[PDB]
Amino acid sequence: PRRVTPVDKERMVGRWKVIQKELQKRELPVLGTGNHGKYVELKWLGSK
Amino acid sequence: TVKALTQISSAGRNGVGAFVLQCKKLDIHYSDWAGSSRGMNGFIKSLLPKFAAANPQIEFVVSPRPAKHPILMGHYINGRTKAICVRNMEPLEILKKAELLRDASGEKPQKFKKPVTSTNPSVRGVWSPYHGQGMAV
Amino acid sequence: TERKLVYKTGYLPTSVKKLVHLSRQIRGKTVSEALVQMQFSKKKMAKEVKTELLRAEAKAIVTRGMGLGKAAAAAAQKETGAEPVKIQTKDGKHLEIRDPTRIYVAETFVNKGFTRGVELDYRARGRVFKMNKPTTTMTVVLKEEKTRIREHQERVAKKLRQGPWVHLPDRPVTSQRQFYSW
Amino acid sequence: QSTANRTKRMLNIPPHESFLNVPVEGDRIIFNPPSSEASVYHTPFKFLPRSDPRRRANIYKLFDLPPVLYNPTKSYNVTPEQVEEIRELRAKDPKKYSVTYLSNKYNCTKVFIMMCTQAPREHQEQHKLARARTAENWGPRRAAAKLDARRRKEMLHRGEI
Amino acid sequence: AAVEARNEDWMLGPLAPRRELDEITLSNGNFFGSLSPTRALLESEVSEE
Amino acid sequence: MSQTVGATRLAYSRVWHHISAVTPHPTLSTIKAPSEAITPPSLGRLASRIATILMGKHKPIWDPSTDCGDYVVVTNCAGLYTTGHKKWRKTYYRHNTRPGSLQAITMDALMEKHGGAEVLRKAVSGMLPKNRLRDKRLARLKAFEGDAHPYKENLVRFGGKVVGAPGWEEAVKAIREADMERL
Amino acid sequence: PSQFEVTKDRKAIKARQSKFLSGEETWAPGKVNAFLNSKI
Amino acid sequence: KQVRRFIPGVGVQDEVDFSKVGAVVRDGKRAGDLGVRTRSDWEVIGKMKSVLPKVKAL
Amino acid sequence: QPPISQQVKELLPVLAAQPGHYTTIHIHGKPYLVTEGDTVKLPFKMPGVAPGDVLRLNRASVIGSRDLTLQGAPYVDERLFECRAIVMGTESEPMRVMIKKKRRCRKKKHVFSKHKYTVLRINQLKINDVSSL
Amino acid sequence: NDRFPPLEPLPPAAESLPSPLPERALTSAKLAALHARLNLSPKIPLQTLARTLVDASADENPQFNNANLAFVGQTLINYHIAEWLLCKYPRLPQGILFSAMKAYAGPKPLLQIARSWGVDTAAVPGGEVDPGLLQFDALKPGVAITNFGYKRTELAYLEKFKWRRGMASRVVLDDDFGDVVRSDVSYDRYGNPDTRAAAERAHAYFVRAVVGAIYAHCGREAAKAFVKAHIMSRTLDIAKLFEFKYPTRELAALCAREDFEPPVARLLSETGRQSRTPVFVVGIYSGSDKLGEGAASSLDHARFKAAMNALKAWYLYSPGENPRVPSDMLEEGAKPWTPAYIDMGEVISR
RNA sequence: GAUGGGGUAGCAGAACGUUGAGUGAAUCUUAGAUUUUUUUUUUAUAACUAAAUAUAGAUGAUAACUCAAGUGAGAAUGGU
Ligand SMILES: [Mg+2]
Ligand SMILES: [Mg+2]
Ligand SMILES: [Mg+2]
Ligand SMILES: [Mg+2]
Ligand SMILES: [Mg+2]
Repeated sequence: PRRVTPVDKERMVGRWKVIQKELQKRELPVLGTGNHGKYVELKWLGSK
Repeated sequence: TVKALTQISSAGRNGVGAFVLQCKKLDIHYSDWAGSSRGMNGFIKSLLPKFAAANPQIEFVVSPRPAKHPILMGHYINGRTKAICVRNMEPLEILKKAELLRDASGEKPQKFKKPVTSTNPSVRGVWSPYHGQGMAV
Repeated sequence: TERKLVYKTGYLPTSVKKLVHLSRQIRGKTVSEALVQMQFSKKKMAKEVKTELLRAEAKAIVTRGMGLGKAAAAAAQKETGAEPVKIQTKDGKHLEIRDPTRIYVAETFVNKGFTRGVELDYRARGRVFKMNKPTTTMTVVLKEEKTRIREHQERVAKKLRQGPWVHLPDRPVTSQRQFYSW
Repeated sequence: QSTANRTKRMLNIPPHESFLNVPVEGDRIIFNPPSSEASVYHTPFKFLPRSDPRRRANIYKLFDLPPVLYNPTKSYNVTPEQVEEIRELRAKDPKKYSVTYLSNKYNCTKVFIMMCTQAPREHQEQHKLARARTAENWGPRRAAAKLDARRRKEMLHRGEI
Repeated sequence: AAVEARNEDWMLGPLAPRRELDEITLSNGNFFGSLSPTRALLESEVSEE
Repeated sequence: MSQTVGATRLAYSRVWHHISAVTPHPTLSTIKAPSEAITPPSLGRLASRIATILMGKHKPIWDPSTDCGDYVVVTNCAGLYTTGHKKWRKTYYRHNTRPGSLQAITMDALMEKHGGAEVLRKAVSGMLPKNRLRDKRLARLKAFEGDAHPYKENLVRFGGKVVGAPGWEEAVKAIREADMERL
Repeated sequence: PSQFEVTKDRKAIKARQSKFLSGEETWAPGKVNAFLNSKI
Repeated sequence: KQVRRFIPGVGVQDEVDFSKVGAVVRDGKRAGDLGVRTRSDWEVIGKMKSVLPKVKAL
Repeated sequence: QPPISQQVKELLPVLAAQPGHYTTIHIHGKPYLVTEGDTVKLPFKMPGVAPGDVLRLNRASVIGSRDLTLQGAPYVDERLFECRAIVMGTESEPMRVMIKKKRRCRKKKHVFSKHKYTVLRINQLKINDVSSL
Repeated sequence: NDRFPPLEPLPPAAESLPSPLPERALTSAKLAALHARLNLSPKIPLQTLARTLVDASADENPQFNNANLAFVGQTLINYHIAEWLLCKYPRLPQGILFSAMKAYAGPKPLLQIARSWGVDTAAVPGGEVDPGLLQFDALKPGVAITNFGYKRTELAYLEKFKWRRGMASRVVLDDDFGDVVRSDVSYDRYGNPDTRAAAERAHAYFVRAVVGAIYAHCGREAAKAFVKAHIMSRTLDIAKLFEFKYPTRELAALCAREDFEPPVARLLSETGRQSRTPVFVVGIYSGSDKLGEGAASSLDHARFKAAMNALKAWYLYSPGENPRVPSDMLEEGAKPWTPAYIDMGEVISR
């Protein structure tokens, strides 16, 4: 019904369940950008 | 004493004894919004059902792909793929392209050089000047 | 497994066609050999290539940790009476490596930087031409002798893999015809 | 040439004269022994079992010998009692009673003297080292030519030459 | 520079260079892992908007 | 493609052929009767035949790019047969681009300095393709003035009988009759 | 480059060179080049 | 011999062997009418857990 | 049908008994020297065939072995041999561009050609026994 | 999440199972294609073709895996390939009879047969992967298939101290191909030479299982035809599996055993003697008959090559290209069986 | 089992591409939009598959149809 993403293919092959553990073991954002925040070095200098 | 070499294996000849269609999968990506996918939607509703019934040895996967042209990506046994963009093509033009992937193989296109390709030795051995009636200059 | 340092020298007051010959002279030599060839070279830039080649070595030892096994490697030769390694560079020069950590000039090239200035040349008939003052840089890639011992073993293995020379080779007949000619 | 078709014509070689004599108004089987080396699957009539019905006169019949190169003769000049002397002398003084000396004394092949006797290990290791010191005197150009001679001999027995 | 420094640690592994002991970057004159007074104090005058 | 699959070792080997410039040749002679009037192969008619062997064009696997030629040992080149007054009226020329340095020499005067072998090398050299294989092929033509040559052991044989020998044909037919005793 | 006044950054990298070569200090891989989560 | 082909304007053509001789073309709006094995036919084949080949045939 | 020659009926068993055999099939008049297992790449797109179709070839010009060779005047009789092939599909070539141009004329006309080819596979080549015929 | 619903509806307790459930095979498009690609009879359901892909490394239970299916299939392949090789080449030495068997039904060719069927492997075994993928675990080498061979008591001393192993004993102790018997997890690694063997071993067990699945459902004759179509149809030049040691001594012993007159090497034709690349064509004659022929660049090499060709012609004797097989009698009533040629053995020479 | 097939001056027909505009307050994008490259496939002045590098939620990109032109350059001792 929807677009097959690189995540869907890994799930079919079986790799995905292994990627979640490693990424979670290293505290990485499985399916997301995280909570770190955007780049704010040029913004603090007044970049337009 | 005759010692056996353990580094030579047999080679397969597809077609001799049993034939295996190289095309093993066919992806059919369409779009509900793109205008170039209007014909692909017609091929999926009228010509794909029966074309998929006559080829039971091919795995068909119909999935959407918005913001992208429609493509017919076929996967072959050799590991290579062939994707054909069918933008602005009528349904009967999609079927002529789908049959191109079915008949085709993963091998790359090559210029016509020699008709026959053989791997078995010559029934009449290769010419040798020492196995004939001699030649007098 | 192999250490490497890419060092880009400062802006030298010369051209590419002049410094190109001082970079091909130190290519392949050791840092000690090249520093002795720049000390006794009549070229004015040989003094700038010696200072920059000393800075590159100061970074290779601190940042990359190169050439820090002389005392340990020297023992295996005199303490155990071992035989040094005999290799052959890509050009065919035979070397005897007693210290695999010895730093050498693996790669080197020269680039042209900004224009130092512009000088006006006043010729006859009231003609004026601009003379561009050049300014070029040099980039040296330092590596240890472990890289040459590997590149040599690969060349040897590639030769022993090409098979021996056979007297009667089985050359192919690259022409097909739908009949027998013999 | 300019096109691939024109090249094929310039590089043409006509078929054998036997194929040009095509029959007319009928089919026939002609005898065309090719001027080529036959494979190993054409078993000679001497290796075919007596039961194999395929044994048959030459196809030609249905429609001195060349020079000698190697004809060895086996000789047995060493008696059982003489083999013991060869084993005592070899183990007594392997340097003086070499296999060449014993080969000439008893009129035998050098290989045979080694079949019934073997020098002591301390002497054999001395022989290998002798040939190992001679190999270090070879340069890169000769050491590579002697290695090919050993690789061509192995390839020959593997069916690759 | 962090895009090029992160790829080397992943590849070099136990041979990662000690950048803190390196010289200064002549492009700006800053040491490794150090800002500049103009950027650490934000003393750069900005527009009215 | 099966025709080429096999061992092409012997198809590309260099065969050492032999011909005498004095032996009558019924095929390369213009006089074919009576038997006693048959002459040897003329200079140009002998060179035309040799050039075909040096090019390997007598082989069913000939290719102009592959150097599949053979050797040809020519003997008795001192008695090179020529018609008319070629020996004394034919001229060979030379020039080294310096005006006035035109060197001319007749066939007989050229056969006194370098013998008859040099006259046959010029005839064969002109009949070969003018390309980078011309010097390799022409080097495989070993011409001698008399009956002696260092290749009396290289000449192709068949059962111990050198080709062109009195009884070389009989030795060939005897080896083929033995090859028919197999499936 | 041979006439540039040596700054404090070049005076410090030369003292380290004499410490590693002599054997006083032992070289170790950097740990502040980048802050990765893998830490390998 | 021919394999099962789909004719655009005539429907699915079943395989035919001229050596043993039959061009039958089945058309319809349901998979069962085409004459091919559908998912329903594959489930009844899996539920026939009692079928077993003859002892001598094994 | 026309009876087979007596000379062919006495030598065919010797031909079919040797190790290897070859044949020169004729597709639309053009010859192709093939053997059992060879892959023929026809220089045209055979119309009305799909991968997996079996073709029975019946126009053989020469059928022979190492020593012997059977030759039919127009063609070898069909009752003597049985050669079959299987369609391995279709193959294409890389698009080649021909530029038709004349000196001192800027117009460059392009011709784009990309031909398809049918690939066969000789899976059977045997000589029949004519003891009954 | 809400925006990306699961494409394959599966229960929550699915990622923990060793392999997908049987009913999962009835909703995968890869099996339906693989079943029809091999032209398997409809008597083989999709649940059986799914069990032939679950290697023992993916499932430990005696069921749900491919252990017992591959064994029954290995017996048929090893059997139909053996009797066919003895009827086609009844004089093949025992050493080469193993390399020929391993060249046809070994892990190498079977790996190519599995790939020629379009079988894609799974990353890691789990209940989420579709049943149409060959699923195994290359990290666990503890998997093994019961073999009729026995373990050698001197195996420990065989590999360490280089003890001798006779060829005649391999028929009882060694395996079918002559080899000796019994010779959390982190995926932050690379491929190993052992994993390559485990992956190749998994593909071989699949092709063997398919012959076992056809045997249990379609019968015996159906399995023989399958093996006779995919495995026996492959090509192999047995002449290149030969490696001779002192062939001249063996040829002299062969003639001596068959009572033929001593072989004599004769120079049929030669050219280029005293050159860089000469050609010596010698032929070994047993009296008046020409046994073999050889053309090499050296006089000795030409005589040795002639002896090999004279031996290959003896060992490569074939009654016919398509000889009858003893298994052709247990089927429907066929013509009577005729005695086959039985070779006495290979020549053991000095 | 349709017929036809060189082309300058020149005439005629049918299309692609570029820039901006309308449908558009539309569609899509960290499950990767966009990335001047490379690669792959398709009768192909074009688009497409994949890969590598970087990282955007809109001052981003975009099919299809239509509208308007500062719309297509190996050639002007052309200009910068
Ligand atoms: Mg003035
Ligand atoms: Mg025309
Ligand atoms: Mg990019
Ligand atoms: Mg504008
Ligand atoms: Mg211009």
